[PDB]
Amino acid sequence: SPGIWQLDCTHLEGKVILVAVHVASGYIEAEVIPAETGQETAYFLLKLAGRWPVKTVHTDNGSNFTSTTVKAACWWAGIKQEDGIPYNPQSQGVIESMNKELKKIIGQVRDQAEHLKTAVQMAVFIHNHKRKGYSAGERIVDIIATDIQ
Amino acid sequence: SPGIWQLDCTHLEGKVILVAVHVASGYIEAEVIPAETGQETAYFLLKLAGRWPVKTVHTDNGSNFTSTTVKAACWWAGIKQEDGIPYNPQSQGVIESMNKELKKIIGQVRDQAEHLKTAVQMAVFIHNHKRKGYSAGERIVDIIATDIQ
Amino acid sequence: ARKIDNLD
Amino acid sequence: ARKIDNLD
Ligand SMILES: [Cl-]
Ligand SMILES: [Cl-]
Repeated sequence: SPGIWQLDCTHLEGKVILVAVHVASGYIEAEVIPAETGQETAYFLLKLAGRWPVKTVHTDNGSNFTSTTVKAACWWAGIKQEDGIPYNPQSQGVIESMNKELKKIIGQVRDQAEHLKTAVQMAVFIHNHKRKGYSAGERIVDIIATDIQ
Repeated sequence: SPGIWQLDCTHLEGKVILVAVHVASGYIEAEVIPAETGQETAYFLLKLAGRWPVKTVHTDNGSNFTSTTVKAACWWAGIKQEDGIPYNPQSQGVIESMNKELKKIIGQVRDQAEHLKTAVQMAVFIHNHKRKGYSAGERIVDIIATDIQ
Repeated sequence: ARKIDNLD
Repeated sequence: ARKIDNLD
């Protein structure tokens, strides 16, 4: 549980926002890329795994599951790569709702930033700090520290 | 001290590696950019602060301390922007040693990657996972969780 | 540009 | 290219 993450890919302004969700806390990291390719996905996962103890990634679609470049990054960084089949149909709803929430935040900030990448990082910041009272940023640190101890 | 970070900028291959160090743990985040500008610095700090609870950043030089764009990102993200004067002369030697270690790691991986940005992220991963015994990634999570509790 | 990422 | 970031 502390090492499980889910990839998620959503679109805005003709670009692609790639998101990794720490399943047990709801914490996220995200980036803006021109298109989702195996090479962009692989680099994003190398970055994530040098920052958090990533044990498993549920890929966002079959092409990133299949991609030998994505598998090569998961090998390099010690990540178990898995599919993202929603055996719990609850997952489908959680992702869709998260995407709708991020797009709403992005719209509320969009005019403070010239570039979409700035607005997406402002939305990562707001989502991780939001108290729902603990934040997702507090939950992920508590969960992993509990696991280290 | 759980919220205190230090910026650091080093050069390799005609490019700039910008690094944020969590001073109490030694944990790092890093990116490759073509040149250090206040806009690039500001974006990097906005990314960092959406991911960890950044209270204070000691800037790496006077230009990023002065930069109104860097101050605007520190305002947006709720960061106190401070100078990086090594009133403790130990700071100066710790950064130099860190940069030398990162460059050594980058050379040990350099030939597994086409692009420098991949080698830099492999070096972040190796640095943060290295047990010295706990890793910097373990220390930063323990420090902040202890603070939250 | 009167934006956070472009103060001009 | 036989590299982790460029398998070709
Ligand atoms: Cl695409
Ligand atoms: Cl420069």
